[PDB]
Amino acid sequence: MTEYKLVVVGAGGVGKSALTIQLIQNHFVDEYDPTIEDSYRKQVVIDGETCLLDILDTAGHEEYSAMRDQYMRTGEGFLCVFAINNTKSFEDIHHYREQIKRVKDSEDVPMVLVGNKCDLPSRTVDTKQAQDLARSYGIPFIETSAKTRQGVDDAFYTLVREIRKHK
Ligand SMILES: Nc1nc2c(ncn2[C@@H]2O[C@H](COP(=O)(O)OP(=O)(O)NP(=O)(O)O)[C@@H](O)[C@H]2O)c(=O)[nH]1
Ligand SMILES: [Mg+2]
Repeated sequence: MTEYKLVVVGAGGVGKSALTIQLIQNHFVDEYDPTIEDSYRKQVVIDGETCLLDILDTAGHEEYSAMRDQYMRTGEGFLCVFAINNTKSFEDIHHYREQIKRVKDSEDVPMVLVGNKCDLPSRTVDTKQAQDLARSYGIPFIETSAKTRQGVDDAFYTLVREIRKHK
């Protein structure tokens, strides 16, 4: 079986853990438990191909680290997550994309742009804004909610398809 090393990045509080736990456990976590570094595993069938997803869930609030660069470098593909109700998180996406391109030593890294918390009424970032950004990067955009489960499977599955397209 083919294995894919996925990493979930994005600012603090955006729902990185909630998305992963939703994928793995079919459970919504309402509590905020800040992450340092957690790893998960799941077998799935995508486009009729079985695979083993290893998912690295990261800290949103983390300064410079060689250790961070180290675990990031193992990544084949990256979910770049912002919250649609959090404008700074969305502006932060640049930082993450630059960080990824640095550590991977490449301009062509499988990535998906994920706009989470779409269930909240507090939208500050428009879809068109996120679509325009993704397009500029040449990557997909998916809207998600870790609460309703909208787009969750699709975010990860799409990342895998992006990985496949790359190789
Ligand atoms: N309504 C709603 N709340 C969400 C959604 N995703 C996450 N949350 C909430 O947002 C808070 C932070 O989520 P969490 O997954 O812990 O964020 P994180 O990005 O992993 N943070 P960190 O970088 O600190 O580990 C939690 O209270 C969680 O329930 C969503 O789609 N909808
Ligand atoms: Mg987390």
